[PDB]
Amino acid sequence: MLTYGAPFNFPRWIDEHAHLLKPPVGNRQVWQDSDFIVTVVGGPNHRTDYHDDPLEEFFYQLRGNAYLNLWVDGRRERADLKEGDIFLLPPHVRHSPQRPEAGSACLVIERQRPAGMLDGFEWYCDACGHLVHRVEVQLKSIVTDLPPLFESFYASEDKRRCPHCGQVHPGRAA
Ligand SMILES: [Cu+2]
Ligand SMILES: [Fe+2]
Repeated sequence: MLTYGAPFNFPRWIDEHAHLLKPPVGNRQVWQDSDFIVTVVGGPNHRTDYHDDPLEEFFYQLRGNAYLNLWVDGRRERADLKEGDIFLLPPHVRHSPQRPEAGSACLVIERQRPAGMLDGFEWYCDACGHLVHRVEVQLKSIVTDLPPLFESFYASEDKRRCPHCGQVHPGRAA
């Protein structure tokens, strides 16, 4: 059977879910329980964590502009997602997506991670650049598995404390 239902008009679906593509929800997964995890991410949203995904992430910035803060070759770099851009991020490249614009919309496609293949989430020192804290997670569901991880980082000066220079990372807003 068509487990995932019939085709349907995507711009209309994005319009209809506009209330969810802004704070505090910010994103909406299109189909549930599929191998391909297909999400539309709105804005505005800024964040300070970097994602270490053990699989690739595809992006197609449909509306508005965004950008990814990256580590590439041990160096801080930015990949702009201008409206209309597509991009494929290889495994493990660290990214912290920034989505400044309201009414923006990006198609993001990932794969379910198999048992034993973990995601990392991590934060780096604004002053010296050293890794501050990393947590590895078996990501089964974004909505229950991820916000407590971030919240536990923001609530602890210990987790936020740079082991190189001792500066305490700011937590939620940079
Ligand atoms: Cu990611
Ligand atoms: Fe530091």
